[PDB]
Amino acid sequence: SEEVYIGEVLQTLEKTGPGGGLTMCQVQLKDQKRTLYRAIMGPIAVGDLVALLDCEREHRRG
Amino acid sequence: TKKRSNNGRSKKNRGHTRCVRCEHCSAMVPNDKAIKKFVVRSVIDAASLDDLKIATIYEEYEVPKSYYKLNYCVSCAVHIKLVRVRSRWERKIRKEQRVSA
Amino acid sequence: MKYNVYIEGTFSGIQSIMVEQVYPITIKCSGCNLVHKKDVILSIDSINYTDKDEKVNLKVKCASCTRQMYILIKSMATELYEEKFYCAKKEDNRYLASQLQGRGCYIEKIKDANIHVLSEKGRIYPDIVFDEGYWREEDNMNNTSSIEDFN
Amino acid sequence: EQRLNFALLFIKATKNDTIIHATDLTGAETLAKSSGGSKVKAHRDERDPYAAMLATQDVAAVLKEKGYNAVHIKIRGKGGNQSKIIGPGGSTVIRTMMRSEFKLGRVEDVTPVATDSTRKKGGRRGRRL
Amino acid sequence: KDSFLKKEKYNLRIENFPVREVGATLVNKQSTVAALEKKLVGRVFEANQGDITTSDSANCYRKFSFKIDSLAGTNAHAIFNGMCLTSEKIKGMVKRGLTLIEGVKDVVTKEGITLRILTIAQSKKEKNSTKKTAYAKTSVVKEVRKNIFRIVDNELNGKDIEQIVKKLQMETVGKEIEKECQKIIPLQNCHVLKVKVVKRPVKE
RNA sequence: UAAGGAGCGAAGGAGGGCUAGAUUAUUGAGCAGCGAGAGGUGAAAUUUGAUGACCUGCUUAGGAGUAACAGAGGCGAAAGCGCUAGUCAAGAACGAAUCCGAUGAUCAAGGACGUAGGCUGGAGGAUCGAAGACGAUUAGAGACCGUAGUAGUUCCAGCAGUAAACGAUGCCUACGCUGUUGUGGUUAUGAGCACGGCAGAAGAGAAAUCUAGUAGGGCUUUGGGGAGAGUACGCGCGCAAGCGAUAAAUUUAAAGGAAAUUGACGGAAGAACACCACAAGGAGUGGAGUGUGCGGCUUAAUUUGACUCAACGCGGGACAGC
Ligand SMILES: [Zn+2]
Repeated sequence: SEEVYIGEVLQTLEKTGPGGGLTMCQVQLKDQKRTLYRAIMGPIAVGDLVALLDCEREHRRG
Repeated sequence: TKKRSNNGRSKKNRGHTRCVRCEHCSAMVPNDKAIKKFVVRSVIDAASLDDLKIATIYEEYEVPKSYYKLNYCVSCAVHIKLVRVRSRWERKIRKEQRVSA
Repeated sequence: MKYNVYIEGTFSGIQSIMVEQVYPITIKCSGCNLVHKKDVILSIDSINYTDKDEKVNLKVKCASCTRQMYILIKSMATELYEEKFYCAKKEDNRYLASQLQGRGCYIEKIKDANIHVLSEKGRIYPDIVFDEGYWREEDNMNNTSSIEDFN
Repeated sequence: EQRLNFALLFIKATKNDTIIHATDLTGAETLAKSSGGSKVKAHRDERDPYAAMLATQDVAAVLKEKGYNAVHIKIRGKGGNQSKIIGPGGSTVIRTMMRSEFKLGRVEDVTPVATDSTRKKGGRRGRRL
Repeated sequence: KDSFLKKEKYNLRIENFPVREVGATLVNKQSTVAALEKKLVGRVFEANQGDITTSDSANCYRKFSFKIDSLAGTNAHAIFNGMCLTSEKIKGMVKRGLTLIEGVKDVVTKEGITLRILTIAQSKKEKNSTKKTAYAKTSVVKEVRKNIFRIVDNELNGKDIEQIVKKLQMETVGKEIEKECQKIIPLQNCHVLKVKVVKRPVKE
């Protein structure tokens, strides 16, 4: 079923993964206090909006 | 020719010392010569703490840690890259390494 | 992993079944569980080596996890007919053609095998083709050779 | 609503294999049991995080049938005079049990340490490779 | 043939704690009370102090052990069988640059049970001091250990089990040791580490 | 006497012998639960399991060991010594207005101790494991790896006498720069005495470095270019294994002799870089027929160079004659 959370990217940190495909990012959710750390794989600009399937799964390494 | 002033070991003012066994190959190595490594590892991985917060029955929970001291012989320490070959002036520098997790 | 290649069916008028030790196979990597994108030809005459100099009939690198996969054919043939054809070993109601030994992979499917029949009258039928699991031939002396329910 | 009906879960995690085994609180009655080697084919995969995860699901299913809801976890490596680090796979059994519905009680490391010990295998030189 | 269907649950009950009932155990169904006694009696379980009390979440470092003793209807009654600190506590306590002090002693209850007790303490580094280590001299360690034994003898010897269990709950022995031995040297982490039942008297 | 021995006071240490106890762990048996695999590796096979393994309970029986704390920390003549109480002798250092008075240094001969492995007799036998036997790998493995397995590994009474028994630096006794950090006593609290570690300096040395500075202080061991040779004959010890001590003939211009310098090499380690590298993306080649070059075979002749990148529509090599 189509659960979704929309989150705003505030910072990018590190090019990451084999071949440097991913970017570590900090994201704040739009309607909750939660702020997460996540890896994202496309090109990303600060102030982008991204759609998450989970509000909890995290990349603690930051 | 003599490569190190301390013969590569920490024994002074003694005849003989206890042996210990290498973690990687079980070889005997003298305690005062063995390469030592300290570990403090959480029982639960960082990628699960966000599930733990909804799984636990308690109001708050502190994850248990696990503690280890590991010993290595020269060959294993070099091969596993705990230590590396260094230049004639670098050999003399002594500094404490980090505790692993 | 070890896999025995049996030829199963109802055999009439057949002295021996002979099998080309050339198998089009589907392989799955035992590391990442991904199926290889194409079938691979496993042949007894293909000579390859592991990274430890062991002879194998197939060496394939998994495209996803880069792991090496190896397969060796052990012919279970009791004899070579005309020095060319591997006579499958008769076992009760079936024929044991070969044993495939996989390392780093699973064999998921054998697609086809080229089969030759030696009749009880000493006639060879090369490269027999099954229609819906059936094969039948008659000689000039009205002797029938047949395979039914081929698997 | 319902009270928490608890079982014990024991986990062994070596370099070679992983064993998972549920019991009553007394340890004297067995409810369900599995291993990494039960589900996988190749011998090199019996320690695999994946094989551990498959094997955990079967155990979780049988417990849900027998009507259990909550679990205490006691986890170990081989110990004695051998290796005393928890092997790969051990920490994926626990995360899997949490994706299934089960409530987690308490976790404890119960590896058998020796105050001093009998002589280890391998001779004075050790394995050469 | 689903043998699981043919099993009887019984509830475990305990005494001298705030929580009376702690769980339930299975057995195959049997015809004769003598068989059920021989099957259930002799079993053992363990419980964390934090589960059998209402208490500060800090007190989770200790476990109590109980042995099944008697059957009445739905209920099995169980008796005190020992105490133990959790592995995380023992391993986390030891630190480099300090001395450990350790002791073993045997005591007798008024009920006739004999108990063996293990005890631990650690030296402490004083403030306004600049030396890297705070080891204790070997002769001084013998003074502390001598004192510990008279404290344990005074607190626990010739008492009832109902009295012992509450002393263990409230951690009175640790507290007494830190008070009494401060004159010899400063100490920290004083605890009863393990309690083990050695002999139970032949009784009916 | 900042020479020695005897003695007094308070204290310190894994120094040694004996007596009585201890928390776990590894194996083995008994019984109970469960119903299919366990073990081992880089990857696998020997091997073991429905006579119920593995894993989880409760009982027991043995014989070793003292984890973490634990260190450029302590003790001992060296070899060596790490759980807790009690007991028995002697020693080192320190404090100080105790006693005797040259009793001392070093040492052929002679005597006592000496890790481990070995030997003679008794006790015992958990774990580990020479020999021996298998499974794999290899051209071959008798080896390395895995399964298993005996003498030994432990104790008491003895024999033996060797180690890279090394800080590769003899023992007493002197004269000698600074800073820092330990251990045990004592203190006018300023410091000392004994036993150490570390970092410079100055001198020294072929250098590396410094137990190596200064010097006709005393006494013992010991070397004299490589080899043959720590071998032969004789002798002394030992149950044996062997050990101690020690030659000639013959050969040869240097000696894998010492340390330091530059290259070449390695199956090392560490940083960098690049679609003629890769990762994420496009078009193909490898399969068919034909065109063309290379090897092989044939022929009277099928003329010939070139072989990893950096040989093979390459030798301006599309040959009817040229
Ligand atoms: Zn090693």
